[PDB]
Amino acid sequence: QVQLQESGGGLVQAGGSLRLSCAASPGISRYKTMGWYRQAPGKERSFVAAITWGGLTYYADSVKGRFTVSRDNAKNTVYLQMNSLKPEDTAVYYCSVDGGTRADPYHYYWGQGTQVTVSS
Repeated sequence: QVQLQESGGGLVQAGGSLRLSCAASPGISRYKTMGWYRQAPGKERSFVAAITWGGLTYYADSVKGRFTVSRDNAKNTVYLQMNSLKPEDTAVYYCSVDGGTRADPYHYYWGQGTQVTVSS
């Protein structure tokens, strides 16, 4: 079976930090880009951060300078270090890998989701 498995969420005061981690099935992530998305109630799922196999990172404008995505290619694991958290960051966070080849999120594999709540 194909599995992505996340952890690290929680409840934290504004200005704090969290670290999300995600472990991927032995073959769906190698040579491929791994990413993080988030979804607040009543909103569509939206991009947060991604890191290519070669190590290039890119971020949503709203988290640039605050979040850092990294990855251990050998362990098939991706991480999201979340600093300077804001109430607007509250959402369910999902790690993701494209099961297709078009960056079309209808084709993505998703983790189960991990709740992040930032109290003001």
